[PDB]
This record gives sequence, C-alpha cells and structure tokens, in this order.
Amino acid sequence: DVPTPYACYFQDSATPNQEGILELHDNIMFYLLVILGLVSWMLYTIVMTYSKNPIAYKYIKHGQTIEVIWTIFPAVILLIIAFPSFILLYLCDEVISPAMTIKAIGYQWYWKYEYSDFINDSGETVEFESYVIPDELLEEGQLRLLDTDTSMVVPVDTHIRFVVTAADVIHDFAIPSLGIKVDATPGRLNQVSALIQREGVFYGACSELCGTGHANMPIKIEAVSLPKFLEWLNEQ
Amino acid sequence: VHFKDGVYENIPFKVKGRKTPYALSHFGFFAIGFAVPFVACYVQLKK
Amino acid sequence: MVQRWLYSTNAKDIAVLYFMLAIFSGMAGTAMSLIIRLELAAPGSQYLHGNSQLFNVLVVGHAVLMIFFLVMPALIGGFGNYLLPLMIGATDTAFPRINNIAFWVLPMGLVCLVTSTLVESGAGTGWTVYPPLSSIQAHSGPSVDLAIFALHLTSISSLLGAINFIVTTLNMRTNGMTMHKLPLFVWSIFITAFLLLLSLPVLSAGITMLLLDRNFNTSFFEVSGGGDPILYEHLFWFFGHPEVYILIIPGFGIISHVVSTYSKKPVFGEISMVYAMASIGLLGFLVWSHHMYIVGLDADTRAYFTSATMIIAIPTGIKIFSWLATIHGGSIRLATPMLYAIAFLFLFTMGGLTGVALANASLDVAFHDTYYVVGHFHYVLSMGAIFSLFAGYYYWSPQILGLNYNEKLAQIQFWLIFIGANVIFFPMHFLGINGMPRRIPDYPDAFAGWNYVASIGSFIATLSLFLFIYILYDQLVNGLNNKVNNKSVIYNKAPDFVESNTIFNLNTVKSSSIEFLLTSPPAVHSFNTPAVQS
Amino acid sequence: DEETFEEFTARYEKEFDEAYDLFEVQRVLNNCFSYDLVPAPAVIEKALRAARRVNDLPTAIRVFEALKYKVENEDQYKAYLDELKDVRQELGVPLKEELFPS
Amino acid sequence: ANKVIQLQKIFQSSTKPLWWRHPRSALYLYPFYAIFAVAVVTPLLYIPNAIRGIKAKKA
Amino acid sequence: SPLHTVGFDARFPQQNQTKHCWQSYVDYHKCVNMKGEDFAPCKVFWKTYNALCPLDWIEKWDDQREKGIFAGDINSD
Amino acid sequence: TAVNTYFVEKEHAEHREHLKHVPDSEWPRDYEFMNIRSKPFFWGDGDKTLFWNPVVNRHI
Ligand code: HEA
Ligand code: HEA
Ligand SMILES: [Cu+2]
Repeated sequence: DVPTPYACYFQDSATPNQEGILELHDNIMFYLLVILGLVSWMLYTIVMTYSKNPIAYKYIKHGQTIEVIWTIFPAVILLIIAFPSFILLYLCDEVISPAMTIKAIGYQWYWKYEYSDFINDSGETVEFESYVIPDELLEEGQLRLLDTDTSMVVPVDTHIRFVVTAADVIHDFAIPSLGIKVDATPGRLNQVSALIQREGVFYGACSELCGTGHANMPIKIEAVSLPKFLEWLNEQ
Repeated sequence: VHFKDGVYENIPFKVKGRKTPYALSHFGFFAIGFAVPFVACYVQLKK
Repeated sequence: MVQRWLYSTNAKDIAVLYFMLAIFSGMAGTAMSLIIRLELAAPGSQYLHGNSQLFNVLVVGHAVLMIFFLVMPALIGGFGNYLLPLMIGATDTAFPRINNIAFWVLPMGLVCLVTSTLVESGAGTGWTVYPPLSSIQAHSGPSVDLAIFALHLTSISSLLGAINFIVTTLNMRTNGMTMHKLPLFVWSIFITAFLLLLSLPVLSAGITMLLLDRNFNTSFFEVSGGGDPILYEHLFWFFGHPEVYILIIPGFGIISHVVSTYSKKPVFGEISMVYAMASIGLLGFLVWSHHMYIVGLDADTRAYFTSATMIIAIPTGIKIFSWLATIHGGSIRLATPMLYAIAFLFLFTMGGLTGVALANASLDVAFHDTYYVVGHFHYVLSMGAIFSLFAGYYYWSPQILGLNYNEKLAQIQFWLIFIGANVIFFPMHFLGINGMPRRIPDYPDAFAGWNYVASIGSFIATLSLFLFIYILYDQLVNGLNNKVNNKSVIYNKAPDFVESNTIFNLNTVKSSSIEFLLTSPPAVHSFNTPAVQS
Repeated sequence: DEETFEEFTARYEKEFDEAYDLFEVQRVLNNCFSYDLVPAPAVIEKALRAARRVNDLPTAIRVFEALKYKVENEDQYKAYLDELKDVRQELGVPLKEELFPS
Repeated sequence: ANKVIQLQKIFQSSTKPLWWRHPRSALYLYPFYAIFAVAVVTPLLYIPNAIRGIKAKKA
Repeated sequence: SPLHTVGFDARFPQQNQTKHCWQSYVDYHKCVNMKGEDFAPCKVFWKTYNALCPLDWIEKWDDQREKGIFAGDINSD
Repeated sequence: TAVNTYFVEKEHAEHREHLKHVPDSEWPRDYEFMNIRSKPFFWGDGDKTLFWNPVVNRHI
C-alpha cells in the first residue's frame, strides 16, 4: 500500500503469492521466536544461577549420545521448516496460465514503463513517461518522493508477467504490496509471474543504486475498475 | 635494537617533552578525529 | 631510535602500530557515520545541501573505511603475531621485511583513497563496484584507479601476513605438541588464513580486470560489447562471504580463549568442534552464492544454493550451545569480558535468527533488497566485529601493557555502547516490515521518529568513543594509581571456595599458556628456549 | 566417557603419601570437590586428616562449610546434617554458633 | 681480493652509520630527493592557494 | 485476458528470457520473407513475440532491417 | 611446429599490407559496434589521438 509513520504491520497483500509467502514467513518467524525465547531463557537462568555458583564443574566433555541428539535436532528442524519452503518455491518459480504482460525499462535516474500488450487504437503500442517531482515542483496535490509524473495502471484480476530490463544501469522494479522485486540488468531480460487481486493504489521506489539521481526515482502504481483501465489504455 | 624492557617504551611515542607532555600530539589526535569528514564536507559543501 | 617504529623486526611493535592505525580509522569512520546519520536524522537539507553524489561518496567512504581499515588489520594482525608464534615456543617470527613492506605500501592506499574521496567526481557506488554502476561515465576522475590500487595493496598485505602465519604454524611448531589437540585460537587463525589465501587472489584478479577495463577501455563487463558483469559479481560474493568468515572466525577463537581462561572449565566438545571448524573452512566454498537468488538462475540451482546455505548453518548453533555449556556448571564473574561475551553471543543469536529467516529462497522474492537484509548484515557485522574488538582490548590490555584499567569506566562504556546498539537496532524490525527504501539522502518523513532514535543511538556511540579515548588517557596517566589501589581489577579470575589466600596468591592463574604469567613484553629476543609440554 | 572415578581417589591417597604441605591438601580438596561425585565419609575423613596433618583449624572450617555447601544434589540436607554431626563429634570443631548469628 | 680485506678491516675498526659505502650516491640522491621532491610536490597543492578561501557563500 | 491467453508456459518457463526473442523471431522472419503468400504454419505463436517478448527489440530489428544495417550477429542467408 | 607455424604465418598473415588503400566495395557489415562517440581527448597535438595510428577508422 503506502508506507505510514510508526507502522506496526505489513501492508495489505496485493497478490496471492504475497499472502502465501507472508504467511509462511510468519510461521517461520514463529519458530524462530520460540527458539530465540528458548535461548534467552537458557542465558537468563544460567547467569542467574551461576552469579553465585559454589562449585565449578570440570569433567563433562562430550556426552556422545545426547551430543548427537542435539546435533541431529537442527537438521530435522531445518528440513521440517524447508518442506513448506520447498513447496512454496516450487509453486512460485513456475508460471501458471499467464494472461498478459507489462514491461518497465527505466532509463538513468527515472522510470519508464511499457504497455505493449494493449493497443492504443489499432495495433500501435501504449507508451508514456514518468519523472520525479522535486521540492520546487512539490505543489498542493503531490507527494515528495511518492508522486511521479504519471501513475502505472494495472489490470485487476488478470495474470500479468513482468518482462523487466534496463538500458544503462540496473534499476530495481519494486512494488512491496505486490511482492515483486527484480533487479534488471541492462543487457539481460527477466520476467516474473503475479496477478493483482484487489483495487488500490501502491507506491514503490528504486532499491538499487543508479547514480546521482538514484534517490529521486520513485514508482507510483494504482488499480482501478476494469472498464476504466481498458478505457485508459484505449485513450493513451 | 635489544634494549627495550617493555614497560612504557612499547608505545610508538615519546612520553618525555615539556612542549608535548602527551598534550599537543593528543590534541592533534582530537583534531584529526573529526578533521577528515569536516574537510570532506568543506571541499564541496558547507558544514 | 626510529628503527623500532619504522623497521620493527619484532611482532609486538607492528601489532600495536596496526592497533593504532585501526583505532584511528575506526574513530574517523564513527565520526563520519555520525555525520551521515545526522544528514539522515530528518528528511531534507538541514546540514548538507542535498548533493546525492556527495551523499553516496560519504556512504561508500563509511563502508570501505570500516571494512578495510578497522576490522581487518588489528583484529587479525595483533592477535596472530602476538600469540600464534609466541605460545608455540618459537623464539622470533620470520619475515620482518615482508611485514615492513606491507606497512610501507599501506600509506599508498591511505593517501590514494583520501585523494579519491576528496575529488569533485569521486567514486560513490557503495560497497558494490559492479559495472556499469561503477562506470567511469558517472564517477569520473582518478577515484576508481586509486580505490583499485588500495584494494590491491591491502590484499597483498593481508595475503603475505596470512602466508607468514601459515608457515609459522607449519614449521615453527614445538616438538612437544600434537596437531589434533591444538587450541581453538590456533585452528581459528589457521582456517581464517587459508580461507583468505583462497579468497583474496580471486578478488584481486577481478579488481585487476576492472582496472584494465577502466584504463585500456576494453569490453569485459560493460553491458555494451557483449559483457557479463555477473562474473565479477560472483567474484565479489565469493570474496565477501569468505571475507565475512575471515572477519568473524578469529572473533570466535578469541571468545573461546576468553571463556576457557576465565570459566576455569574446558569447552564442551573442544576437539569435535575443532573438526567442525575444519569442516566449515573446507565447505565455505559452497555457500557463497545465497545472495544471487534473483539474478535469473534456474530453480534447481536455487534449490541447491538454499540447501547448502541452511545445511551449513548448524555449527553456529553448535557453537552457541557449546559455549553455553562452557559457562554452565562453572563460575562466572561480574567482569567486563563475561558481559562482553554474553552480549556478543546474544546479539549474534538474533543475527543468526534473522539470517535463518533469510535462508529461505521463496521469501527472498519479497524480502531481498528490502530493509531486512541490510538490517541483518548490520546486526551481524556490527556486533561481531565491534564487540569482538572491544572484548579483545579489555581482555588483553593488561597482557600487553601490565597497567590496570578502571572497572567502573569499562562498565559504563559497555552500558553506553550496549544501550546505543539496542535502541538503534530494535526498531529495525518495524522498519523492515514497512519497507524503508535504502540509500536515499531524502527518505520519506514517515520514519522520522525511528531516524531520530537511530541518531540518538549513534550520538551515544560517538560519546562512547569519546569515553574510549578518555579511558585511554586515564590509563596512560594513572596506571600506577590503578596498580596501587583497587579502583581497577587486579586479577582476571576470582578464587573458588576451595582455595586459601596464600595458595591463590601463589596460584593466581592456571591457564593453557604462559602468556598470562609472562612478564610485560620483553626485548626483541624472547622465548630463547623451546616450549616443552606433556 | 563416564571414566573411572576411583583412579583419581587413589591419586589423592598417593599424593597424601607424598604430601609435604597444606598446598597439596588444597589441591586435592579442589580436585575432589570439582568432580560431580559426592564424597563418602571415608574419603571425607581422609581429607579432614590430611588438612589436620598441619593442624589448621581454618582448613577444618573450610572443609566443613564446603561439605555443607558442596553440591545442591536436589537439596540434600538430612544426610548432610547427620554427616556433619558425626564428622564434628569425632574431633569437635564448634563454629556454627558464631557465623550463623550475624 | 686485495680490497675486500681492507674494507672489512676498516669497517671493524670504524663502526659508523650510513655504511660508509655510497657517499657520492648519497650526495646525488638525498639532497636531490629533498629539493626536487619539494619542487615537484608543493606546486600541486599550492595552485589552489588563490582559489583557497571558499566560504560556500552564494547570492 | 481472462487469466488465460496462452495457458501454461512451454516456450521457456524460466524467469530469465535473454535468448528468447531471437529464436521466436528468426522462424517468423524465415516464414514471412520466403514467398509472401501464406503465413499459416507460423500463425500460432504471435503472443510469443507480441507479449512474452518485448516489442522494443522487435521494432529495433524491424528498423534495422528497413535501414539495411543490422546490429545482431546473424547471417544474410 | 615452429617451422610450420612460421610458414603459415608468412603465407596467411601478409594480406593486410594493402589494407591502407582499398575501395569501399568489400567492407564488412558494420553496425553500432563501431562509429560511436567517446570521451573527448585534449592531450597531444597530432590528430588528437593517443597513438598515431590513422588506420583504425576509414571514415572521414
Ligand atoms: C563492518 C561492518 C559494518 C559496521 C560495523 C557498520 C556499522 C554501522 N553502520 Fe554501516 N554499513 C555497512 C557495514 C557496516 N556498518 C555496509 C556494507 C554498508 C553498505 C555500504 C553501501 O552500500 O555503501 C553499510 C551502510 C550503512 C548505511 C547506509 C548508507 C546510506 O545510504 O545512508 C548506514 C546508514 O546510516 C549505516 C550505519 C551504520 C552505523 C550507525 C553503524 C554503527 O554500528 C557504528 C558503530 C561502530 C563503532 C562502535 C566503532 C567504534 C570505533 C572505535 C574507536 C573502535 C575501538 C576499538 C578498539 C581498537 C579497541 N551503514
Ligand atoms: C556474521 C556473519 C553472518 C552470519 C553469521 C550470517 C548468518 C546467516 N546468514 Fe547472512 N549475511 C551476512 C553475514 C552473516 N550472515 C552479510 C554481510 C550479508 C549481506 C550480503 C549481501 O546479501 O549483500 C548477509 C546476507 C544474507 C542473505 C542475503 C539475503 C538476500 O538474498 O538478499 C541471506 C540469504 O539467505 C543470508 C543467510 C544467512 C543464514 C541462513 C545465516 C545462518 O548461518 C545463521 C546461523 C544461526 C542460526 C542457526 C540461528 C541460531 C541457532 C539456532 C536456533 C539453532 C537451531 C536453528 C536451525 C539450525 C534452523 N545472509
Ligand atoms: Cu553464505
């Protein structure tokens, strides 16, 4: 969604992959929190007891059976936490019935997005520009580092591929709500699979160094109704 | 080359000196602690 | 009189000189990082008139200075050349000329990097120098060449020091010492030196290739001309991750030595974890590529990389539990080394927890390059390096000087750095979950309060550094007073309820080496007789 | 590796045969109390006579208050009470009437 | 030879710094490596002396 | 595009698609510039180079062919 | 190996002597790889080039 001051929770999920990965990470961090509490209680009880320890033991070395017990415990624990991770990665890395494509090859210090999948009037591609709004241009109705010249429209309820590349320097297409982020090598070409489920406005930025104007390279996307989106791609 | 007991001479500085009783060299150390970032800012911008 | 401080054939002078250089670099880096955080204290231009070019110039200066001139030189050189050939019974270490050459090629690096940072163009690509991000078109001038030369000379110095340590271990071993039962510090330095010898040359070759690209204007890694910068990216990864091991493992050995010489009990599974550390050193060449999950590798390759990266993560927990057992069943004292080690281990457990959270590849898609990754490595590197160095200094200052250090000043120092680190690092969880966008001179003002508390913690750290230098002055001026009275700790370990006062007085330390009861560093001719052990 | 423990005991008595000062008594007491084994009254009396070979009543205080506070052992008291009572009545070392009322 | 023994005897009977080995080379190098070094180092950082005095003030 | 235009990915399921457009375009060019009458055999993978492949590279190749100078390492025949 | 390599070098590596003067009829099919802008060069006097090799570019 939109970053907020003093936030306490992750933004609303925009794609089913996002909700799935966040839930699986929530379970993983649940396990991580319980083991961290384990270690914390270890440290607390040990220091509290041994701040006045009468005798210092010296002749306990290996305990081979219980040693291999806590040696094989982490292996099975990580395998257990990796099986859902295994199935999640196996499902996410594949693309199942993609519908259309949107591409973003941004130049140096600013973003450029391509809508070649949709035809403006007849055959011709859809292409527009988007530049940052500085403090001088920051008038009544724009946001600093969050408002760009033109927003990026997304087809709601439609499987969408992100064929992303760059021209001069690697530019990071970042949309945290959609759970999408791929560094775009200028010479290479990368695509990922996603689909937006709800209607809303999301903001992004460039989480990869560009140059002098790396900072003022935001990403401003949005979602509208399907007739409105089709009409916008028709007029533009 | 083999006349160092190793009690106070291990430090690469001379403790003796009325002009610098570890007061002028260490004040220079104070100055150079923040000197490089200040001059780096001053070359292109203002502090 | 100047040959001692310019042509030091003895290792101790070089060790203390490396310590001075590293502490100078560290204080400069801390001050300029305070300046940077003040710039990032509030969005806008309050002290620096924007200048994102300058912003990234000081950002890369921050990173490069602390990585290459604070953590590396002293933390390995001093401990190595002061313990590794001394405890084994060798009379004097070999290759003084090599160490002097390394020292005297260092100022080339310092001056060249200062000039590179102090030019109008400058290099500001950060710790990552992958082209065309590091291209000469944006960062013109001589900055790239000077940085490359500094990289080359620092790599040469570290590689030669590692070679000297390795040959000393292999040849200068005393007759009465088995190889399987070497102390954890010796094996730690052994693994670190071999990993450095197998890692630095690759990065040096890559840096030389980039220098050739920048000078002769050829086409190897530029996007135009059919180049592949991902080769140098992989080279930098296979440097940094083994370099992370290089920075951390000697800290592990130092903590092991501290706990062994303090807790008065053996380390649980000492030989077993010596074998485990050997396995870590042998298998470190397989988990270097868990950061490139998004470059465009195959799914099977992702599976292999993630499998390796969480199958080599068990020994961290093994060491945690082994040191927990080492402090278990024994006597723990309210001394600064105990608390330093405890804080380091706890924050390292959280850092490893975050890393394990990062181990998954599916979550990386929405988690990579977010705030969580930078928070994670700031956690691990910061606590590891800084607390290991602090514990080493506060544990080794009476070993090399013999002049006692105040207990009260040390405790208040620990409390200051500890509270600063906690107040800085606790909100990073919320910062990561919201998605603070990294490396922005003018970030959105939503994170204003968190930036304020981070700036407060950074300023606490800077006043703590002022306390450090004032503590050094206090020691230099009142070591005699500290020896006279009880204002400073006199003995490392407290007696148990078994020992008489006279017996403990004549048995003050029962450790694994004579260094503790070795008199204040003697002349250049020490250990005139071989060490016998049974 | 659950090694033998009577070997270290026999080492204690053979060092008693070679005992030359209270230093050896301190060393053997520290080594014995360091182990997880609870000393039987026989070895306790051997340690007591080793400490008394120099006739040092403070060492008797040390060994008695160490027996009273050697190992928690799930908070064993009554056995400790009877053992201290008999190792006191054998010779007589009244000290608990002084430090306790403090 | 007929000069190595004499040189060794001279060194044994007179222990002095600088090895008493390259006097002409020392006179050709060290005073030159001082004066010419100053002459080649100082102008590089003395050219901006006229420009020196930047207060970062603009109108 | 109601969640289904080409079905499951078969041309190249992997995320990286660097050497993807050239193969999808060479066959189309060969089928087009050989008689100029029938394009039925090569009338099924339009979306391969229309949506899956960027159109910027396609239009760059078209302009290069029109101007008579090509940048790719291809063969005249 | 040395003598046969010398023979093949004398045979097949001597056709570039006349490359200086050649009609623009068999020129290779070039593209953006060549004839591109570079950093302006101010050092020197002769042709403003790093080395006096006026054979790298055949276009005036
Ligand atoms: C070596 C690891 C390391 C350490 C320890 C630190 C420490 C810190 N780092 Fe940094 N940091 C990096 C590695 C590290 N960092 C890297 C790789 C980057 C990314 C680089 C980039 O992309 O360019 C980065 C980037 C980075 C940024 C991003 C820059 C931006 O775009 O604005 C910021 C932001 O403020 C930051 C802050 C800090 C802070 C506040 C600390 C604090 O922990 C500082 C506290 C440290 C001290 C306590 C030092 C004490 C000094 C002494 C005198 C030592 C005394 C010891 C003895 C000799 C006895 N770091
Ligand atoms: C001190 C050094 C250090 C340590 C110890 C670790 C520990 C770990 N690190 Fe990290 N890491 C770095 C240094 C370190 N890291 C640096 C510098 C980077 C930045 C590089 C780059 O990406 O730019 C980085 C980044 C980084 C990434 C990059 C994320 C992305 O792709 O962008 C990943 C991803 O997998 C990762 C993983 C791990 C893992 C799995 C561990 C684990 O080994 C942690 C081990 C600890 C535990 C095991 C937890 C405690 C013990 C237990 C509770 C035992 C039981 C639990 C289990 C066995 C499951 N690290
Ligand atoms: Cu790794």
